[PDB]
Amino acid sequence: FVAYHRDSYENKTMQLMPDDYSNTHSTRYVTVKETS
Amino acid sequence: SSISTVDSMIALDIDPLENTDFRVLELYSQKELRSSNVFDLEEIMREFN
Ligand SMILES: *[C@@H]1O[C@H](CO)[C@@H](O[C@@H]2O[C@H](CO)[C@@H](O)[C@H](O)[C@H]2NC(C)=O)[C@H](O)[C@H]1NC(C)=O
Repeated sequence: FVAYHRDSYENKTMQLMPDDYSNTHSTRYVTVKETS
Repeated sequence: SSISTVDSMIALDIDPLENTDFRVLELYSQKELRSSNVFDLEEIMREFN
């Protein structure tokens, strides 16, 4: 089983972005910032 | 004159009770009483939102 994000390729070192502020405590860092 | 006067007044001087302004003692502030809970409802509702 697998769920490729996009282009069906994999094993890519994607960085984490500071994202946008959501809650006064959470400091979330995301990557993205019949598909899957 | 030059004559001694008998001192026969038995002194009863009862100092009055001095006034006391009682403080409103605060043991735990509102911040401590709000932080004493593991589960804060407001934070949970903000996370759900
Ligand atoms: C992406 O690359 C990583 C790092 O090489 C792969 O991680 C390996 O995964 C296998 C399978 O579970 C483990 O046995 C290895 O120990 C992992 N590598 C390390 C260095 O610990 C990962 O499988 C790759 N993802 C893919 C190909 O989808």
